[PDB]
Amino acid sequence: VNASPLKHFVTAKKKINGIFEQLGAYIQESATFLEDTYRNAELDPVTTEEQVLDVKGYLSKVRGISEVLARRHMKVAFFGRTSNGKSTVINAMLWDKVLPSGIGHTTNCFLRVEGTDGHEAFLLTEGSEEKRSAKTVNQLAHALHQDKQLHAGSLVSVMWPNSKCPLLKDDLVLMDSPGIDVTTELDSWIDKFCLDADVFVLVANSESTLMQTEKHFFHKVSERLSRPNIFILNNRWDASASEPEYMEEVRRQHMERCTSFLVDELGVVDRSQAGDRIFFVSAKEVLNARIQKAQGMPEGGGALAEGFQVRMFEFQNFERRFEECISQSAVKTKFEQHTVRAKQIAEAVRLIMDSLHMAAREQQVYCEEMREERQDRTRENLEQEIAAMNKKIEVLDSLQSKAKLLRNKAGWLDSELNMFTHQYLQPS
Ligand SMILES: Nc1nc2c(ncn2[C@@H]2O[C@H](COP(=O)(O)OP(=O)(O)O)[C@@H](O)[C@H]2O)c(=O)[nH]1
Repeated sequence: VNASPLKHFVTAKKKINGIFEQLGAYIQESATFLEDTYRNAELDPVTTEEQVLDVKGYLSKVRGISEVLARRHMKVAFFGRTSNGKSTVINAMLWDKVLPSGIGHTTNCFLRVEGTDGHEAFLLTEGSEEKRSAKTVNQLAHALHQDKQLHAGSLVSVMWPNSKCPLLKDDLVLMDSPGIDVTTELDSWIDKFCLDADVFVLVANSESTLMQTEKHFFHKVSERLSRPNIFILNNRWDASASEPEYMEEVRRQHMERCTSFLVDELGVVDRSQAGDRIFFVSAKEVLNARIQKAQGMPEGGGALAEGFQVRMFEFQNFERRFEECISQSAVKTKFEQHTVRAKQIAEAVRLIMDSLHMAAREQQVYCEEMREERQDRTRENLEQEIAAMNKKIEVLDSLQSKAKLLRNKAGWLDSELNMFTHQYLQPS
């Protein structure tokens, strides 16, 4: 978790999935015990049909939740005016040209990059549900054009091999968006694609300023989400090297504008945190440097202007703050409610087990007093009637002991869930 913060999410996901398997086993064991106890015709009922059916229903519910928990992931979504550099930023983070991001190109739809354990990339168009190959980035871009049905509300998933990008292997999904100016029905974008985003990145043009259409979208994000994690990349900052008489003053103005936006307008970060959310970068520099590095050549070959390493460190600082943020936030956001659910379900089963225990114990006490009163009713058959009473007392004592043991197992699950909560669900 010190090496790559995203392993925090990977490890949390493994742990809570494993707890849910143990919970399923426990509920299964309990259901079998209840069902056998309900069927016992040698005793007055110590359980009800409602308890049997409730516990079976909890098993069904827990197996459904396991299916959801297995698919949970971190999601970062990128927004900004066309040609600010969104696709280049994504490609830079993935160390490769995954999404089309060249000159003369515009992406008209949402693109969603997700890892696959497969050996080849491929495309999945949502809604239409067809699968196409994407062995090169020109082949992908060819596929987005020949699909005339794609519009600003469409989404195509790019399933990219895991072995290439640790980000993707560690359960991160990256979402690219059409230019922010393409529509004003931006409510639709948030409904469809953003409510499960753990981090939002505004990729702005550092050559100009934050556009009002860009800020307006993040006003709406703040309306829909509680303290959303918002980063601002002032991209294309290599251009500033061309205007050195302005660069430091322009940086100061941009920084104050962006800080005012996040702190005083949205109120989603404090002023002392703003330096960890706003960065001045050249995504094209980073991408080309990493492509060179990946192929075994100096990273300096990616430089577009004087000051390459300064801008590179700024992008690496962004990535570090990003991974620290998304891993901690997504673990809490994506697992807290199922953790609470698992505690409620375990408690309901514990309650049922304790009720069986009490009912058996009470019936056992009744038999023990019946046994002691036999001596006043029977002398010749006293020992046989006592021995028959003893058999029923032993069956009830066995039920009470087993029920008590299963009740106690619920406490083991609740303690595992509390330790998960302590390690992974504390607020920041
Ligand atoms: N000089 C410079 N060019 C960039 C930078 N980032 C992207 N570009 C170029 O700007 C054009 C648009 O970039 P792209 O990532 O496709 O923009 P998008 O529409 O926001 O996704 C492409 O030709 C990129 O290579 C940058 O930091 N500096």
